[PDB]
Amino acid sequence: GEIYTETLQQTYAWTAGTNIPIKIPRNNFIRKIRVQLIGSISNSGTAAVTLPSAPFPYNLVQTFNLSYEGSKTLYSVSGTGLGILMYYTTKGQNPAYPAPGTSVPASGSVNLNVMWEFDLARFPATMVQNIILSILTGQAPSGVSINASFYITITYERVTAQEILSEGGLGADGEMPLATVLPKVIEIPTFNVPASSAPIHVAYLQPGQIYKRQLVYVINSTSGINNTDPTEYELKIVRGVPTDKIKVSWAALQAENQAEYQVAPYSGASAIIDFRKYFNGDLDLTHAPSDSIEYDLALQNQDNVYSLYVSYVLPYYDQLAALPAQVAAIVQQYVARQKRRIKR
Amino acid sequence: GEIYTETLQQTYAWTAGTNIPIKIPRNNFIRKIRVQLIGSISNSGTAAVTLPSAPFPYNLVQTFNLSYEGSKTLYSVSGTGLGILMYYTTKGQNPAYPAPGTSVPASGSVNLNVMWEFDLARFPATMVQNIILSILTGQAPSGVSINASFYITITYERVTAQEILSEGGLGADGEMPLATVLPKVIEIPTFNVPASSAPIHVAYLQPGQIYKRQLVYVINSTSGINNTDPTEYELKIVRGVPTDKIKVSWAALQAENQAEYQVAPYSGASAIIDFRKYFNGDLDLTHAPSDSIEYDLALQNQDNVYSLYVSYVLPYYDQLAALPAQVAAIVQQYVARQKRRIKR
Amino acid sequence: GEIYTETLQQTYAWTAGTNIPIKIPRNNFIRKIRVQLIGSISNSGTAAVTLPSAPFPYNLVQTFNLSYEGSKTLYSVSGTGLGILMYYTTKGQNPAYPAPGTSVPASGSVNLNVMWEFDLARFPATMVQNIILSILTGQAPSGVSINASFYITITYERVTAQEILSEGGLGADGEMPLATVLPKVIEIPTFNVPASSAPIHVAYLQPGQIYKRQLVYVINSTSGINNTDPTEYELKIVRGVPTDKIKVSWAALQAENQAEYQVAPYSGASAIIDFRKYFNGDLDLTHAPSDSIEYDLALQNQDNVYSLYVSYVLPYYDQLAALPAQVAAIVQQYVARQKRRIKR
Amino acid sequence: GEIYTETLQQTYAWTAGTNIPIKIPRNNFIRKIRVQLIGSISNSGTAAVTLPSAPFPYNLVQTFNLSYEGSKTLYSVSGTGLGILMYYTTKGQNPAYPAPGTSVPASGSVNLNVMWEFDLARFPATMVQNIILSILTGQAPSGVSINASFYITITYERVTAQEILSEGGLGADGEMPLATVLPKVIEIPTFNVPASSAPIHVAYLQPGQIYKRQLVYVINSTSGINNTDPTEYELKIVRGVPTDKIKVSWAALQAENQAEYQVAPYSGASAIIDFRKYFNGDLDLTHAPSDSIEYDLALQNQDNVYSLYVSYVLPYYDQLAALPAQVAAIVQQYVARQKRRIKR
Repeated sequence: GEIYTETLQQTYAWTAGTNIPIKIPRNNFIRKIRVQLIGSISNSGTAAVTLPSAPFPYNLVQTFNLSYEGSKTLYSVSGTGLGILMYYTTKGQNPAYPAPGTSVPASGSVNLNVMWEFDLARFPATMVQNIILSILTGQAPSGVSINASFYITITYERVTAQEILSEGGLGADGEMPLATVLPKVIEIPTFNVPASSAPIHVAYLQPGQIYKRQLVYVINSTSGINNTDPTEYELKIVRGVPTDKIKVSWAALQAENQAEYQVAPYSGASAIIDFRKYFNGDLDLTHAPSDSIEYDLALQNQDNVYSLYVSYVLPYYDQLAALPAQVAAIVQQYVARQKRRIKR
Repeated sequence: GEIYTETLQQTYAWTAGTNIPIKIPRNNFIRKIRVQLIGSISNSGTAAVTLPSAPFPYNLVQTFNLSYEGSKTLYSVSGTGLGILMYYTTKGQNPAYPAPGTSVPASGSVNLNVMWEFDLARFPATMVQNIILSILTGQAPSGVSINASFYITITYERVTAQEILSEGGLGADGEMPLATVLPKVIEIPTFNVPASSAPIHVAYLQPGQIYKRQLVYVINSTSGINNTDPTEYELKIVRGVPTDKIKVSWAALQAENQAEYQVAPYSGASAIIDFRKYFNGDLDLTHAPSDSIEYDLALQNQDNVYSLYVSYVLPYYDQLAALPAQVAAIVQQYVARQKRRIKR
Repeated sequence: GEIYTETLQQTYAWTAGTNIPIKIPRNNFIRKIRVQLIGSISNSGTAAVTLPSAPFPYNLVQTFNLSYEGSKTLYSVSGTGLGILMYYTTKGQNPAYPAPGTSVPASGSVNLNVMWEFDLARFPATMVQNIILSILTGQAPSGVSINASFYITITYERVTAQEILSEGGLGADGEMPLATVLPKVIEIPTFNVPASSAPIHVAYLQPGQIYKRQLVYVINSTSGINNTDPTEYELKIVRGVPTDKIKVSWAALQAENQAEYQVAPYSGASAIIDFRKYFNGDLDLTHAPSDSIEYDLALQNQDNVYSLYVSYVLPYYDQLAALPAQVAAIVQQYVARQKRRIKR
Repeated sequence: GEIYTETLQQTYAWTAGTNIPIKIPRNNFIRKIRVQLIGSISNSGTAAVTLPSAPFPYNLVQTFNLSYEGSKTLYSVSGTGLGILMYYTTKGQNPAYPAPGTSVPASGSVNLNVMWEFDLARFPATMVQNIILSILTGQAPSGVSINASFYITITYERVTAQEILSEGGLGADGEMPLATVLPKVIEIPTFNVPASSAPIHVAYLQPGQIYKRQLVYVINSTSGINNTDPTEYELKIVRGVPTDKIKVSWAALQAENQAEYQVAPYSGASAIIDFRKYFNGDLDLTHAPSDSIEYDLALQNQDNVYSLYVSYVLPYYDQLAALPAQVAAIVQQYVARQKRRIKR
């Protein structure tokens, strides 16, 4: 329909270690929600204080949580998570000032401007209840004080009752259009994946969703996100004959990110795997049995591996499959378009 | 047909405050004309002179004016205008040396190299008369002397009589092919829009053309184009019930430029708005009544807002619309292809 | 089918002035082979040794040569040749550490990590014999020691007997699928093309292949690949009345690469010319008489011009040409996807 | 068919920390591949160097990797893993010299002869691609130099077109015979399972294969594989009513190994548990939901537990099951004979 964007006038002060819940008005359908930490980082101290390095400024917002009906979660990532995903999908052109390690002049200040983006394809926001984007802010860097707020810029698409019927009307239970593609950008952290030379099992992909891409990055206790432990990444199909979709070295995985995202690696410890290139189309596990696909890591030291998934669920995935080759042909073309809308 | 490029033998020495008219050879159809200010900026003074900042080097060519038959205007922009349009549509990768604020070694020189690009879709240059690209150069920066020349690089497409018939022949009056798409990159400056917090009316888009994207940027008398006054942008459909395709804050408008153009903002005072994302396809006002869509600005101080539009006209827009669903399907496939060629 | 990638467990020590033949397992078809010179460059000298500039680190690998059956050559490029091709086709983001001229702390070391990528579209590796990528390493920079190895990362595509029939079965002689698209990335160097201001004949493209793009770069004996001699590039069709597909100035050619590849010129002496933009689609010389297309260069001085071509041959180009308008329609669509898969 | 065995001429020099990939000729089907590190261990030093103790010599080949098409893994164990498994299934009669702790006469030498055996039942090696056995050797014992090579002894069974039909023809997709029994000897290591008196959770058996027996052994950082921490092993069915198939004390588990394998314990830290004796026939988890059977360990100190499983998968496990009681009776007879072939 008629996509259109506006900023919500009511803003929110960034206070350290707080949960600032945001109401996202449900005017029409929602295509994407941008969030911005905009202000400055002030040093009132006598000596020029150097800002923490990556993931900062990103981690100033410890975690993100966009959900509707207080129960259904569309997003659950940390600013460090969604922030890094942002760093890739945009050739590292995503707003994040100041850069890691920048100095706040002694008794002067710097500029704060960071952004995140939750792509909800074409979320039927008028048919659901309470789209509350809860931002659980992190910690103010040491020596400086964050003096910014958040600006929610929402993208609506004026889907009409008519147009909705033109893609298969409503779902089975009629709560969203049949061709709904709810984004499920979750991030599941794993702790203490041990040091090894041969990639050891890290975690399984749980079924119940179609995976578009996976962002993995390790966290050393010393170097934070700036280490080089991840050496050997590996996506293993465990169910049945043991088969390997990926058995690529870390350097080489960051290599495909050079050609793929045309951008420098975000840190020595991060990378991205697009399922459409290792499978045919997106890696679907809507109906695959549990613990059938796991991803491994050969880590130099023993740390924590964070895995962010840009996956999505089809709330009527069955009626889409049980649709006539006649109708399914048109509906699938809508679902196909929506699945690509949820990039970042 | 057979696109092919060559630089014109004839160059033009850049002199300050001069109008240099360039004749553009009419060999085949014209797809794109590049201009290059190439030479050096010399400092003969005892101390190293720092070059003026943005819009420099761009403003070295105060204005551009590409038109045919001396009466029909295809382009009418400023170097600062088209330069910023160039800075965005090319991921800020467009040649522009030296950068703003560069030092010309004391009794030495730096390198000059700036570029502009007028996309004429597939302009029927063999069918019109006198394609004259008039560059009214601006002022040589203070303390240094511009020592460059212009290089016109033209892209012809070997469209043949046969191929022309293959798109709906010629127009009603037979002056260009029916599926012609003349680029109308005009730039309309507005003066003294007063300071406000609520977007106050700046100017209307007058009808008679299809709008593709609009490049808006303000000019402070003090910081020039390096201010942060533009704070609130707004595209209001005034005719009928008032409606808002855009009511996004400035920060957020530059935000969409981050994800959109994958390039840092040209200055705190610029941005670009794509109508295709706020409408369905391009924002057409070929026949819409006047003063029906205006764009607002909430300015920190009171300044000058320059608006460069990348729009295009269909010289037989009615024969394309008054054509059989039979031919219209095919002719439409050509105009549809061409309009997209005029990006920059 | 099902693309899947892995690194070969077996690596190769980078030694100065050696030929290291590599075996590429023929598991499925091969989509692309990445090679990484990963290690470090240690300086054991008392004072910090600054590494040679461009083309380094790329030239650490003097030449590459991937071919099958000891007789059929898919690649014939130098590390400096393929290296710049990599620098362009990836927005200059391809791994290449340390940068030219980086200093190795005195009795300390730096990081070595360089990459190349041979795109074989969907090379029928299971139907050929001996896919051997011979890497003939070059010379260790003066004063420092290269402490790296090569990592062969292969991308196989699970093309099945089934799917193969689905694109036109096998060739005439049945040695590859009818829709095979062999990449022929060769590099032809010329010596002492004299200093001239008017583009002088440098070399013809010998027929027998479809050229996709050509990477030209000059080498001054003094400044190496960091000179600015190439000033005038020109693609002349010599058979018949001479014609000019290109007569663009060097500045302007790198200019088209800025907008093209969104990255600064690799050095003043390099550029890339896409045949797709100077003709309709690719420049085919499968059947053109030899000496019918040459490219010229007006060099400031007299040096050596290296011309790397990313062209491809269709081993059954005639059956693709003598196929029914029926089948030709589908087989064409496969070759079309494949020809573009070989970008870099 | 006609089982027949031959040694491959091509040997492989054992070098420390190298990966040596072996191609296994794909002549007929493959029944078993034996590997032998045969040579000597030389001491050129003045004092006679005592060879490291167990797992040496086994760990001279740090890891093994037999897989086909480079992606589907048949084996994935360590020289210490497969070596210990070999140590049991052959009444400790498997060639393994010198014994742990043997002295290499001062400036003289000893005899090296170690062996492994990968049982592939009757693997359809001619219908697959690239059976590559990758041996990533370990480190030369300290003070001595391993002077050996590997000898690949493969046992083919000449299965004919007819015979294949006599067991149910081909699979669903016809890529192996219906009665195929792919060995799945994997080894999943667990790190830092804590010291406890009560068997603490060590790891779950993931579904997707039928388990024959599992080789568990602990690795102390001090005593290596020569400790006595595992005291209480325990096989717990977690799904359903919590049930214990095994709750045997370590001494006694090594006890069943006395009667079972008629061989002294490989070390105080190892054992084998045959599922066939705690279930009726094999422990199958081709279809049980995951995390339904885990095995526990009460370790004296806190160490590393490696679990080598000798399991096997039936790539057409469903058609064997969906076969008529008539055909199934015969097909089951082949699969039944195949499964018992893969002992070690």
